[PDB]
Amino acid sequence: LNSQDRKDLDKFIKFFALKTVQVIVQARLGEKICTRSSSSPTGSDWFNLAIKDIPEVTHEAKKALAGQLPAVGRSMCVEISLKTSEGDSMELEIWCLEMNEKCDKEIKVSYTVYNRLSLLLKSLLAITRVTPAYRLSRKQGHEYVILYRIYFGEVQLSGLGEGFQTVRVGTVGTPVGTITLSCAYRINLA
Amino acid sequence: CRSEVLEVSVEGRQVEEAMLAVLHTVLLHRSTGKFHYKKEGTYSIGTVGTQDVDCDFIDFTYVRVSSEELDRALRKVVGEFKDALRNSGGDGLGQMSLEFYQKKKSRWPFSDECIPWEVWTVKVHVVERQICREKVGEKLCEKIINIVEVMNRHEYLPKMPTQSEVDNVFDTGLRDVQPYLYKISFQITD
Amino acid sequence: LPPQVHKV
Repeated sequence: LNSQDRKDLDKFIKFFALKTVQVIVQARLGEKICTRSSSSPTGSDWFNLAIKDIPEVTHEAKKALAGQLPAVGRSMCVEISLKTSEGDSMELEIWCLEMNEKCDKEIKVSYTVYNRLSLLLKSLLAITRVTPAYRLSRKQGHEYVILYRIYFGEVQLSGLGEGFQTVRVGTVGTPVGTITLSCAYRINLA
Repeated sequence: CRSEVLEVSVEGRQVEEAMLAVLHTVLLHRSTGKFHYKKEGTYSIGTVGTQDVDCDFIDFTYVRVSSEELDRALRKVVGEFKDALRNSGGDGLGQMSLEFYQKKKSRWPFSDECIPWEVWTVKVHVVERQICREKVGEKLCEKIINIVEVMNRHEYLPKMPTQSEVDNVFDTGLRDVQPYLYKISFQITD
Repeated sequence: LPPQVHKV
């Protein structure tokens, strides 16, 4: 429960949440994402991953968080929806970044929490390409588009249809709680 | 040393793309930025970029690290796998395996000991073509989800090395990405 | 800004 470890864990978590939004939204824009690797330490690439930030998304993500971090009862959710040219909307995905009360006492925030979050981000990248909404998002732009919303609070799972699936992207244990990242997605594309 | 087994049934034209999807997803998790050491136990990390890859023979996209050197290498062994399959002329039974290992340094005249800590094994059954393009894509979606779930079980990772140990943990020969030491081989069981 | 260096 050390102080310098607390300020660093909060910064790690905050930036992990911000990058989680960016990864999810960029996976639903309709374009392939191809970023560059560099041997040289850029000094500003969070979790050592080449994630170019979209400013609008960063602003929208900060407004939902409002200077707060995930905690028990306060989860960050990215909602992904389909909107037709005629105005119909169908919910596709709910990504939830949660933190629970379960603590990991012997875990080093200095680099072990950092590197596990970096791994979780990488799992997020892979998973966003293989859920049913990815193909829909790549084909978007004419009869429909893909919209997104960022809630911060209680997780509500309505709107995905009976029989929706949930995939756990992964978990990171920390001295103040365990981060869990998952996706609940609709399979009845009606 | 933990071992993970994947099985997949594909058409002959789909063998190469299905193996790269799996190997690249695994390696996406099992690599980091290139280390640049300042002191013995002090270093900084480069940045990993990623690429989306649409398959030509499977209706499927996967994320890979953006490194032509690493992609060319995986293509080489997978192509030999396919040559052995096409030359086998059996029922279409074969497998590739990817093993991550550390090195213990040895004294003259012996070679360093290679201690594997993770092996991934992918079994293939080669087996109208229209419905297969989608069924294999859905199956591949399962494998990547499966791979991610194994990843975050957090079974064991090598201790992060000092400058003197860095070549017993990581493959530092690539220009832009730094994978854990690994070996790929294959077998034909037709 | 992220951690600039990692100590082992």
